[PDB]
Amino acid sequence: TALVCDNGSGLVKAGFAGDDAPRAVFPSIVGRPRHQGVMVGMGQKDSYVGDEAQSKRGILTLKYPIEHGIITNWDDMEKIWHHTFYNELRVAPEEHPTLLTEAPLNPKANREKMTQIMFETFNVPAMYVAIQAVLSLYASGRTTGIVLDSGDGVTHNVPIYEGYALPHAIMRLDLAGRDLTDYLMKILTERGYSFVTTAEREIVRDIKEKLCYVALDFENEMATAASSSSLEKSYELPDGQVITIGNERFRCPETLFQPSFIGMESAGIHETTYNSIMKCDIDIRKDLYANNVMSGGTTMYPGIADRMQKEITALAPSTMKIKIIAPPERKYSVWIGGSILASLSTFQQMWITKQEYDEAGPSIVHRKCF
Amino acid sequence: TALVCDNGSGLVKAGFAGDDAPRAVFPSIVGRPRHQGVMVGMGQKDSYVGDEAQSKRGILTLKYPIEHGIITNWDDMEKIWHHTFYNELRVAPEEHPTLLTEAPLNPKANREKMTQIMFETFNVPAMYVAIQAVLSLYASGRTTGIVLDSGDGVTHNVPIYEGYALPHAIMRLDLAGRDLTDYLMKILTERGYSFVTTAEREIVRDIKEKLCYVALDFENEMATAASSSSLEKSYELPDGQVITIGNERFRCPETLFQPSFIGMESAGIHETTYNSIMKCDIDIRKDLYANNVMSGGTTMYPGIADRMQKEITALAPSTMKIKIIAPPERKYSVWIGGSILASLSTFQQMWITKQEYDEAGPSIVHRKCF
Amino acid sequence: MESAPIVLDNGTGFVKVGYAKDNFPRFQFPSIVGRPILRAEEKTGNVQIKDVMVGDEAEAVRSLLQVKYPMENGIIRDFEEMNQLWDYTFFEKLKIDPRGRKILLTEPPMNPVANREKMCETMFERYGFGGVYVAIQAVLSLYAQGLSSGVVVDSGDGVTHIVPVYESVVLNHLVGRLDVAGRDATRYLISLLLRKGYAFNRTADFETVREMKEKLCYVSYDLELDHKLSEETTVLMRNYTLPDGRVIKVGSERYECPECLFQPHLVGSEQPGLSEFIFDTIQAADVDIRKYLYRAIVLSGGSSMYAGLPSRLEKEIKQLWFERVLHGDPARLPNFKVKIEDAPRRRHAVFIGGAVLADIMAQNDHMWVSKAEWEEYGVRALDKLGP
Amino acid sequence: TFRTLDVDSITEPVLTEQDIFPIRNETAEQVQAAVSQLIPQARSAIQTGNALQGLKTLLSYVPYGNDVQEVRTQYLNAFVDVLSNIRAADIPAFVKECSTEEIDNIVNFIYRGLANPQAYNSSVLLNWHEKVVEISGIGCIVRVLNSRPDL
Ligand SMILES: Nc1ncnc2c1ncn2[C@@H]1O[C@H](COP(=O)(O)OP(=O)(O)OP(=O)(O)O)[C@@H](O)[C@H]1O
Ligand SMILES: Nc1ncnc2c1ncn2[C@@H]1O[C@H](COP(=O)(O)OP(=O)(O)O)[C@@H](O)[C@H]1O
Ligand SMILES: Nc1ncnc2c1ncn2[C@@H]1O[C@H](COP(=O)(O)OP(=O)(O)O)[C@@H](O)[C@H]1O
Ligand SMILES: [Mg+2]
Ligand SMILES: [Mg+2]
Ligand SMILES: [Mg+2]
Repeated sequence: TALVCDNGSGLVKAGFAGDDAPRAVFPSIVGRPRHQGVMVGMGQKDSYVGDEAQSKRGILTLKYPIEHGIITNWDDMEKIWHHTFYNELRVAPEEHPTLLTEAPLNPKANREKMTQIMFETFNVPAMYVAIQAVLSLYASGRTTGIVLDSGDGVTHNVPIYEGYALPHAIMRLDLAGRDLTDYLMKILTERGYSFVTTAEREIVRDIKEKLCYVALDFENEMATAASSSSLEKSYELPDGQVITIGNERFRCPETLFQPSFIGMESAGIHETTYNSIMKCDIDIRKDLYANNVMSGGTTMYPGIADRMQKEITALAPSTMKIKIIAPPERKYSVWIGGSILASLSTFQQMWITKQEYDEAGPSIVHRKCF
Repeated sequence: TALVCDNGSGLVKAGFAGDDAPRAVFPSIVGRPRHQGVMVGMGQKDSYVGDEAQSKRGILTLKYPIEHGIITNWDDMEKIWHHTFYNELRVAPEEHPTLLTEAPLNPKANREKMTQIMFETFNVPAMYVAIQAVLSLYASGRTTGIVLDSGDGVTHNVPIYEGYALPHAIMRLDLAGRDLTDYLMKILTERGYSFVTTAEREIVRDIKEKLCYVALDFENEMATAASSSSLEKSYELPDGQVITIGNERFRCPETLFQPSFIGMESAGIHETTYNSIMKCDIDIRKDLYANNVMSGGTTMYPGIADRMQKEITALAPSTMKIKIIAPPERKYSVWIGGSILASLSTFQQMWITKQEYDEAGPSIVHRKCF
Repeated sequence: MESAPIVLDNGTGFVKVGYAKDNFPRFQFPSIVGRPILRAEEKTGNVQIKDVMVGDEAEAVRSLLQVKYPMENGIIRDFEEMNQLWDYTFFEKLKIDPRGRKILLTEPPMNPVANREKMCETMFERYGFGGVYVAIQAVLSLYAQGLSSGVVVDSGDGVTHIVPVYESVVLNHLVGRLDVAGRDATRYLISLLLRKGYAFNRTADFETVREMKEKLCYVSYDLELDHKLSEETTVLMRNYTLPDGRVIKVGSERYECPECLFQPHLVGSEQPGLSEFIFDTIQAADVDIRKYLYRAIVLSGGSSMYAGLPSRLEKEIKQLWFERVLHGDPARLPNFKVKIEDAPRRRHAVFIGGAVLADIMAQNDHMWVSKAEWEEYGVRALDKLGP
Repeated sequence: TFRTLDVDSITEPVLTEQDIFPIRNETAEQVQAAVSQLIPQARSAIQTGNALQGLKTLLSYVPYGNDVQEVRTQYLNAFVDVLSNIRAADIPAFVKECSTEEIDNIVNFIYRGLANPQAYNSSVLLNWHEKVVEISGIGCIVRVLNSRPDL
């Protein structure tokens, strides 16, 4: 056996290698009680994790211990790690080799401390810690292609050719589902719906997961919404009130194609796919327009693949075929690729392990994890 | 002359462009009698507004048609606007173009109905609806700053640089003088004083305006209040009854820096201002620290600028030069700024005229106004 | 009897007293103190009146007494008379020596601090209790339900107060007082009967109209229907015989008296009534917990006991959500679930919940404020008793 | 204000009369035909001077329903016309030979007659009421109080 997880910026997902889906999947959250007053004869935790924090949330401050794919609260990550091991998977981590993940172009200390606490606090025999896009090329029978991932807190483009990564062309964008949730929270204020509390971020995230879509032609869709109510829909709040939503349900996702909507002076989602293909070498680029995969939960919107198709068709030379690849397992494909890599017939020798880590320290991880 | 009307959430302020103070300033209140027992023919009527509602308040139920910067009662807001024009300014509004004020991140229907009533009921030649915080900047003789406006119902931060606003970095908090008056009515119960009528709310607002102050260091003022009556003060009720107030003088304003005192999950005004400048780009982050403009009557407390300075300098890096810009006229700065703006030569082409309203309907306000 | 913690609901209208694990008050009696009077009234050698007479000894004999109440609106107005209630409670009701005992006391959520301070001082320095705990009355009424969430509304003689609780966290910013309760309803019944030419101005007659109200008043479910039964019919008319033997006729006053809970303007208050005070409180809670507060609106205290009050309250909250949330659209009203919890024992839910909580903390000696802790910290020893 | 909004009428639907009384197992045109066969017999029995047999035949079936007021009022016109043509000396001998169900139908339809004096002669209906209650007792009125509302 081996244990694999995407230590997600907003959604932890975890399980054993060679399973076809993660057995645990829960919010990347630690919650703490917001009010001082209690029924003194009754028990409360100091703090709460995952689905327990998410369901308790009406009395809690909710903190994500990861922001933009960077571990920001190490003291809370030890709790969500402990929750994956001792509450969700119900393992003894001292018996299992482990596979973790991170985004490319991350802080070097992030890779170090997640190496350090796994050995010194969870006692694991071994681990590895892979690039999320490099895992996401597995779970498609593939060795060449460009992978676009959008999780909760990070978007990134990674070109791969024949099993070789091209780090000159790899690039990361600090927009994903967190920023799209914040921007939905903002543009619903325009209807007079106020969402402010850390708990209300989650019901806005649920509206974003259920109601939103990418418009194929934004100016014409915006004029369709201005002329007709026929694209408006309803959501039911947890108190039983009903919320109507219209042009804001496609203005939110379109922020990937226009980052200027959140004041970000940066290139759009199609422009970063095109610019990273155009930054690849002159021959190996020639099928990336025909071999481009979407991954991570922010790529789940209806219409996003059909939008990506027309946008890179408008940018690229028409001399060659243009597609998009968008599996229904999009939101798990990072973990499915980890489940494959941790069960691959050449990989059982590849881990960082105590016999080397006990003298090299956490400075070992950069020597074989890319 | 153009009119300038500040649609204050607790206090209406009205006058003529090019004047250097409001001609009229009065409570944004409509009062109705709480008794059916009457004198026949005796100057006695279904509603009172402004200074009649305050001077008659013991026999009235008072309600503000604005809560948290949003007009919640349109039938009584039109009485307040009628009173500004025909009774306070003593003008026919159909002769004078009117500058109006609005809070950022309001419902768009608030600004639509506000342009609709002005043309469809007050017959104005032209009108405009500026965000309050840019007017407070123009009142202070500068084109760079971060404006902390704090009125009766709202407090908000607008970063602005070289005359360009940064709308992604705007912050809004539904906590100001209404919530501080509520919390003072609450904590005065601990002294044994019961204030529960909408008239006693106006007595407790006067206690708050006369005697409350911001502690420079709160837990030291708490230890000082526990040690001596030198911190305590006396207040003359309208009854001739004498009230004594102590740590309630600074526990009331501390809510502005600690919203959790009223159960509200928020950053205080220091952290809100810091996160607003920290959401602007790094070259602008050098300058707005030297230009924290304070505005509105809830920024008027004794000690607030010095403690706002000692808090914001603990969050900012130690190399920064920080200034809090807190004029003695700050109560009126959004009106004084509107009086300047409505007097500018280049502003006269950017009013909304009655002609372009008839050609477009009330949705024109979103293409003409920020 | 037992070495258990004593529990004392020293309420504004009635004292209730007993011990941890008691399923009901061991004693309950009026929180009244009497002084000897003569009043152009009946006298006999078959009784003797002492210079202070209190509780049941006063209430059975009140024609002979100047009746006074040591409490009003949930606060002690006179500690010299409250000392006479506490002497009676311990020394001749319970027949106990307080020395070194632990006692659980109760008060409403927004009192002056001087009330709790001088009450705890009295327990340590008149009676010599070894420890004290002071509990918020409405959180005890939730312990009696065996329940960890819901909005609990307690209406007694002095104050009506509301405490939202979710998942055992008490929502302290949402707690409130409606300063209308059983004494305001009794003063209003005196005012309504005065329009019919009756008079009840003697201090002994306040307990007479309290018993009349408590027997004959009810909450109208539908005001225009009770006004129709009142103005078109004689069916609401009822006779009451006073302890004098005098007979009085009462009609509309039976529904018009307790209506001051649902319409406080009838007693001169500007506050919203029960349904609108409860609705404004739940509707101020966070979106994720409003359903759990509506599904458990827990009634408590004697002024919750009027016939039809649960029915009127449930209706009037459905009706207020229909106005202020649905704006008069019927289509979603069946989906709104509210449940008033209206137990038979609910007049005593504060005592019954105090007898539960006092058992939960009986062995946890650190949970109580100690006499040894009071004598070194003074009033700062009470900072243990929540925020 | 909220006090006057009827929530009960939509949150707790009350019992209907067809929840208390079973539905009529015949269609409107089926009962209208069945009465239209009887009214000509009831009219014909007056012309032969056999108005007692006119009632005994008319009373063999009764229309009911809120969908049949036209044929219920035609049946009531025939019933009051038949009762007006029976001699007052024949009533005691006829009432004692009616079944409890025929008596229940007579006392029900004299009650429908007494409700509309501008159409129907109350003087003969009150004479029939006196004799039917004298011979069959109070319980026949108790059965009318308890009877179906669409009779
Ligand atoms: N059946 C009833 N109908 C109406 N009123 C009632 C009924 N039973 C009790 N009351 C009233 O309730 C009040 C006493 O209730 P309770 O014991 O809960 O008050 P308390 O605890 O002493 O007062 P408080 O909690 O405000 O300090 C009296 O006004 C009494 O007349
Ligand atoms: N159906 C969906 N449509 C749009 N967004 C979705 C959908 N399902 C989930 N999401 C988004 O997925 C994001 C999380 O993606 P995920 O792959 O789980 O990121 P991570 O694992 O790195 O934390 C959330 O921000 C959420 O808003
Ligand atoms: N000197 C003062 N100290 C503290 N609070 C003040 C002072 N002067 C006025 N206020 C508060 O100012 C608030 C009104 O401010 P204002 O800027 O006029 O608000 P608004 O424009 O939104 O109506 C009131 O809540 C009042 O209590
Ligand atoms: Mg992930
Ligand atoms: Mg203002
Ligand atoms: Mg009580």
